[PDB]
Amino acid sequence: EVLEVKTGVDSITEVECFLTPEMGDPDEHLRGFSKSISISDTFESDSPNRDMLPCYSVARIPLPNLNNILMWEAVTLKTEVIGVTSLMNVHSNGQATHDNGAGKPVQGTSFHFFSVGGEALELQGVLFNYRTKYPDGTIFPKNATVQSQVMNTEHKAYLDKNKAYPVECWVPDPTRNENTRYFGTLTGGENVPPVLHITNTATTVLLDEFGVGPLCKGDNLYLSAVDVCGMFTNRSGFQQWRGLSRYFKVQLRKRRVK
Amino acid sequence: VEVLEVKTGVDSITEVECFLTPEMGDPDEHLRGFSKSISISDTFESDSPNRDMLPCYSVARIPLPNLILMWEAVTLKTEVIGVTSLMNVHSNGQATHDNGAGKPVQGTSFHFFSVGGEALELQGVLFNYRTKYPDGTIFPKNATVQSQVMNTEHKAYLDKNKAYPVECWVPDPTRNENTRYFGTLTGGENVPPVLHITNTATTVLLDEFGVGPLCKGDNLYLSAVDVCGMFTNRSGFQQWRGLSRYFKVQLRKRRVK
Amino acid sequence: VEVLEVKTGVDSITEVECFLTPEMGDPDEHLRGFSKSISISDTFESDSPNRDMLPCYSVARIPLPNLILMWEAVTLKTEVIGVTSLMNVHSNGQATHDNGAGKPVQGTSFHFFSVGGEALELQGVLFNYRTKYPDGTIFPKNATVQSQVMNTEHKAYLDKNKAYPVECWVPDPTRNENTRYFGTLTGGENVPPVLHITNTATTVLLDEFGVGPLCKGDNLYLSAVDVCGMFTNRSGFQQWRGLSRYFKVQLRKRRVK
Amino acid sequence: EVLEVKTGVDSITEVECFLTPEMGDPDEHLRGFSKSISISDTFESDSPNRDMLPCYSVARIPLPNLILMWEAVTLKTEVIGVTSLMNVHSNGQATHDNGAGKPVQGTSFHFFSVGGEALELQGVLFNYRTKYPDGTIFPKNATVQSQVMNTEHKAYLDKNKAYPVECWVPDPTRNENTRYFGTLTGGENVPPVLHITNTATTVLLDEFGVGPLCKGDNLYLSAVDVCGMFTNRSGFQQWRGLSRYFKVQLRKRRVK
Amino acid sequence: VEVLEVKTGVDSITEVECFLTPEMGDPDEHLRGFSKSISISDTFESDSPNRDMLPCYSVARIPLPNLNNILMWEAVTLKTEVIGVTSLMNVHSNGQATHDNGAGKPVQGTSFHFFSVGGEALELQGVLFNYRTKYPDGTIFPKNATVQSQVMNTEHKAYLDKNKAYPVECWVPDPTRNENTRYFGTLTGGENVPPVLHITNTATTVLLDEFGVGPLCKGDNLYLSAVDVCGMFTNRSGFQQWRGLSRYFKVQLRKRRVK
Ligand SMILES: CC(=O)N[C@@H]1[C@@H](O)[C@H](O[C@@H]2O[C@H](CO[C@]3(C(=O)O)C[C@H](O)[C@@H](NC(C)=O)[C@H]([C@H](O)[C@H](O)CO)O3)[C@H](O)[C@H](O)[C@H]2O)[C@@H](CO)O[C@H]1O
Repeated sequence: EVLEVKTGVDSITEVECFLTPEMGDPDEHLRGFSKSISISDTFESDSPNRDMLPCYSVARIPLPNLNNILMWEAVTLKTEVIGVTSLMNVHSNGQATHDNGAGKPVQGTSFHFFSVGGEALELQGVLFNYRTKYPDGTIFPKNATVQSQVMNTEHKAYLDKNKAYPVECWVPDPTRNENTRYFGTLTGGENVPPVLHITNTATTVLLDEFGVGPLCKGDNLYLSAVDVCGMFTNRSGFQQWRGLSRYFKVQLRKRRVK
Repeated sequence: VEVLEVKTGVDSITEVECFLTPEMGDPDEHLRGFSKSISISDTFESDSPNRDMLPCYSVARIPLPNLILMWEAVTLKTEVIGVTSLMNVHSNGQATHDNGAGKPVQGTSFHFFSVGGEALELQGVLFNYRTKYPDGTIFPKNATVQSQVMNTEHKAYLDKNKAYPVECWVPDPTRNENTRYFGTLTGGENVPPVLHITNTATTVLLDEFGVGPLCKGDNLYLSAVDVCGMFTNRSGFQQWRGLSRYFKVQLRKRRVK
Repeated sequence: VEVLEVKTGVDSITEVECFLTPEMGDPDEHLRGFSKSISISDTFESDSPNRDMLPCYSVARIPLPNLILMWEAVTLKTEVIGVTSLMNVHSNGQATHDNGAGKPVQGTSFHFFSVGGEALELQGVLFNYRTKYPDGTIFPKNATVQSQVMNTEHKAYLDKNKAYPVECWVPDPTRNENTRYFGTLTGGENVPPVLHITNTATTVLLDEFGVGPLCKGDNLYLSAVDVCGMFTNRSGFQQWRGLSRYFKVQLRKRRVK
Repeated sequence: EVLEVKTGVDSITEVECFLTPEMGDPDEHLRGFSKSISISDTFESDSPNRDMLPCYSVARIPLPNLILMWEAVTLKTEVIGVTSLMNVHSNGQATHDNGAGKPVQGTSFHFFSVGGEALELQGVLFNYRTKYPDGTIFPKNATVQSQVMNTEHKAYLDKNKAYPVECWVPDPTRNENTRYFGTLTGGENVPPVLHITNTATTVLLDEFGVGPLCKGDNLYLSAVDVCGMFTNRSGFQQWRGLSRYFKVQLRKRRVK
Repeated sequence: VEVLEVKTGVDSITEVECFLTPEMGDPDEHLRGFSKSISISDTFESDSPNRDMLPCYSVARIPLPNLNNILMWEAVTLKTEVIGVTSLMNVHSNGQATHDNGAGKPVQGTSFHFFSVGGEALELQGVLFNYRTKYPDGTIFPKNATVQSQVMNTEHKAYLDKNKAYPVECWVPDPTRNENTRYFGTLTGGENVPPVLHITNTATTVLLDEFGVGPLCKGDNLYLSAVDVCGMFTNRSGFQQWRGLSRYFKVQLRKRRVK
């Protein structure tokens, strides 16, 4: 039960940070990239390596202790993808688009996703191929059945660990997440162009239809993201996912609850 | 029905929340959510699709708490479930070029949902009136060449799962007064899927008189199609790929005469 | 006419609901909704399309209850009927690559509709003024080279079905005071059809003075074109494919002097 | 000094007309097309022929003789003949074996303006060493700076079939007494997207509630509607343009 | 800075109007507005771009009427426009024919369109596609790069305080700073991406923040920044060059008292 907002100078606070992408980081020079993608011979034999799998990013940000029951209420978000212009590097071991041409820029399938919540993002598992063998060191839908290719309600989890939950197996659970606001776009196809807007003049309001934002349990704010921008194609044609960091600025206020 | 006032009080509202699985054809025990690979007849006359190559409309009839009062559907939140699964470009796909990743799901899509107080009303329209639709499907009967544009004989209710093929039926715009429907067809073999997800978006189901669908016999009807595109295998064979759809509907008690 | 007050009361409103079938050329008894395969002239000057290769504007004139009072058209709901039929990619199509599904309908599209209290007024514009338009169609006569850009002699009324070729005529923006019209041409050979359906969208037909089309002689005129794109067969021959359009119009009685 | 609007029966008027495109008109049969486009052998030798260069269209429309001035308040406009681009049977290049002709497509520029005096132009050159042909009005004394901004290149759109589209844009440092709108969509496979309706009005009033004030009782209308390129059987490409409809409502306004 | 009332009166508003020229690299005396042709390194380690192959941010510091009570000029509105959009219709100047007998391939592919108005220099954060890229002499670039610089390294902070210097590909606006600037940009990537460029003199952007305050011009200087890489020009032989265009700015300012 939600009561009144506290006012006064001490009543507001602000969280500011960035979440780095977790694309797989196949070697010490390739932070922000995945391993080159290879294709299994069959559905049965799909067995991606961990460094080939982009994962959800998450940060748990402690807020000023509030231990009347008060909670921090997240009200507004400003967010931005950081380093969008890095994708103009078309002179770095890329594949020429045509004889004597510049390198093929990063493109193809993208997923841009962010959420703000008063607890961990709740996830539902959905598998493209239920017979995929997910690698050690990732957290993936377990006891998969063919029904996992459409909906298996056993696959419930919390986004509670960084570089662990592969993007391709998990989505926000729309049956839960009442105390989180999430937003995402998947743009598919191998040739889709990245379209990335930046400005410091856009704010998202996080209040629901009753004027209540995410309420931070135990004084923690949960920020989550995925920004798979597309694939980089190298000179020999191997393709790697490329990700970028996401900025978050969230304003919170103190709210009394019963 | 003459529509009178809304009931208030804590008992006066209820909520339905569920998901509808897609019915893309399910050609074997490992391929739920996919169709059979798509083949092409040599002529219009010989068009004879397998049942498991034809995606169908999904429908769920949701019983509501027993109630002259009727449940009125006011708001919908909906969402395609599992959008990220289409990032699996490593599973038996066709490389886009030498050493490349697999071609992702792409091509013709149909995304559709409806909320109604009775079954969705369908009108039959055939691409090719001589198509032979297979046993187990419910399809436009006594088809003529006029069925390729409009034959008013082809009326039906979406009253059964895995039955009504997507390609030969649409919502009947001459009926459906007690239903709200929304759909988009995006055609072309290279169309990129564009799938948005959020829990912050609500659709209001009220018509221009402030009246939502009224649930006859205390049943709410949900229907959906989410054909996302085609998956292309190593050999170039293509299968429709679908995803489940979440519905959350809020309803209120309304008195009627 | 001075336009005076709207009449109220039970008798004072009416509704029209119908569908217009597309007129794409209909080359044989099995191919309603399709044009003949398109062939290309050997030279610019020898362009001579056959009648069954030329999509035409559709038009219906709808009698209203007999009534100075005039029926005033206030709102429109409209929808393309049978959007899902374009998922038939298994019927005499051209494979998009080896073992692939059929190339779906795509390419140049024109979706157009109008509602008026008299016939839609047309202005003729020709791609090529030396085109020989075929007998049985109504086309810009006495064409000159100016007809490729603007020849004000080419005026007509859309007063006949299966007659006015889409490629020759557009709504005349210098006239049509008593009609509301809306169209989109999307050109290019691979453009993807994007077709939205819903029963929740209404267009208001009133002008800036709050006045809708006034139906002369108690007739309402509906017009449409819905060339969705081209179908490509196995051998690569291409034909226009069209679909029917639904109209629901609400009208009220208006007094006039 | 703008004062009040005059009301009453006599105080409004309306202009209605069509501007034809000026695409180059390479022969007596080819009104609305350019000459087939050829490509120079090098950058320094770029020398387009006149009939290969689309130009800005302009009409100066006399208004009822009137201190009062006609003030332009609203505009309805659209491209005339959009359906003509469905002719894919007229000696085009087949998209594939047995296919229909390739439709008009590729780079487009759609532009219109309404002003109480001639549109003011600023010159910018893709390649300052382009020799523009006799019979066109082009930026003079071009330098390498003309490729980005050379403020010497100022002109008025005061003549039809004369100012090449590729050389000139509206001058954003001027045109206080004009409203202009344009979109360039570039790329050889760009599909035309053309909307028509008689239900859309553009308001021409500025933030102070004042529209273009017509000097000398003349209204200036300008347009470009390069819809794309038509590809002939043999691969040669010509710009194709279409006419634009204008309807402008004007009201009498007192001025000091 | 405690922001107080706006001054009114005839002498209390002013206007700045100008154009920023693009800085694409200018590889020779005939190629203002173009980059050098793009070449591709065989490894990430060996990426060493020449200066004239690297587009850079444009910046102008515009002196305002002197105000030295403390008054500061406050930027309130912006009109802006890319100048010369129609130049991209030159498909006849030694381009690569799209097909036999066809016109020249128009400028297309990756674009970045960006503008900012601030009361002090735009603040930048460095991000690198490839941390081992060696940026050339005469450019100002992220120093002491590490592999973390490919995603976020907070050491890479700078001010856009010099023209023809800050390469577009390694710097973005720093979202943790820029309180006294309003910035807007769009990256559209992909080699076949069609330029879509709108021009009009009827559009205005309001520069006021959620509290009604616009950029306050420190030292009576207005900072304008821009990038307008429109795509690439492909010549006959297939070599590709970036092509940019100038940007118009008209900014209205008012006098604002501060404590
Ligand atoms: C009947 C036919 O299309 N024949 C082809 C020849 O045209 C072609 O030889 C080229 O012809 C050129 C001039 O002819 C055209 C053209 O550019 O192709 C013919 C077009 O139909 C015509 N288009 C229109 C709308 O009128 C076009 C136009 O008038 C001008 O381009 C205006 O600039 O002219 C020219 O002489 C070339 O040098 C010549 O190669 C041959 C070989 O490609 O194939 C024939 O089948």
